[PDB]
Amino acid sequence: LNEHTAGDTTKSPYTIYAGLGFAVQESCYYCHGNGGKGTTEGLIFGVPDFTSTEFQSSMTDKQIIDHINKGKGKMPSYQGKMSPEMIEKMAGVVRNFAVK
Amino acid sequence: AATQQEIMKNMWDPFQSMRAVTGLMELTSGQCTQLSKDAAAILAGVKESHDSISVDKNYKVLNDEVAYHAANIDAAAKANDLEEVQVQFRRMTIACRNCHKIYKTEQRLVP
Ligand code: HEC
Ligand code: HEC
Repeated sequence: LNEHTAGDTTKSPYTIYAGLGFAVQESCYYCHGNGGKGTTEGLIFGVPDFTSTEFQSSMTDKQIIDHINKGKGKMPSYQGKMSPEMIEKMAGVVRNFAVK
Repeated sequence: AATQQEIMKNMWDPFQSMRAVTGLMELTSGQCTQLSKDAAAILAGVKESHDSISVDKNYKVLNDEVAYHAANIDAAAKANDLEEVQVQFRRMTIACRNCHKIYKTEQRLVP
């Protein structure tokens, strides 16, 4: 993965995760907030815990990219809603919640 | 070792000091000076968090993006470029909010 380097918030994956250009119920933080552990609403849909080493070892880097693109159930699809380059930056955000 | 809330208050006071001057037309040296002092305070906040508050890698990079804009505000105050001070303050405000929304999602927080 090409990890994102800190920079201008207008180009940042965190501004997108925080809902820029999305309705609230399609913003990553609405379901995967609380530092990646999941929110009340997210948990009701069954979000995993991004901070859990157990969860992180259940997926490869490529599977993270593929599942953000395609969605699955209550997890919306994001292909066409952000660039392939932003999705890859986003896979790094997902990975980073488990890094101390 | 500072706490999270303490660091947050250490950034809040210069933040509002910064905010009060972004909508001016002015170039007062004492104001340009207060701006660079406020920017240095906010930067010290991110460096102090790194030194003492370990959470995860995203937490750290989010602080870096606050620091990115804070340093740009310092650079723009020095060049007496207040259009740029304004734009960088707006983007720094987004950087504060990104972390708030991601790590304290179910609570309303300033800015
Ligand atoms: C609630 C409406 C959600 C929003 C907004 C986002 N996600 Fe999600 N995510 C959600 C659920 C219920 C699940 C589990 C899906 C399942 O049943 O398996 C997920 C899962 C993921 C995963 C892991 C891959 C997977 O389990 O299929 C990733 C990497 C992920 N989600 C990323 C992600 C991103 C990047 C989002 C913002 C663009 C995002 N999710 C929003 C629920 C919801
Ligand atoms: C994550 C890396 C953060 C960044 C960047 C900023 N803040 Fe923050 N802040 C963060 C958290 C997790 C919390 C909740 C802490 C808690 O007490 O539960 C906060 C809170 C604040 C507060 C209010 C704290 C209080 O007095 O109760 C303020 C005033 C605040 N944050 C200000 C602030 C500003 C101005 C920032 C950008 C310059 C900023 N924070 C960035 C985490 C993070």
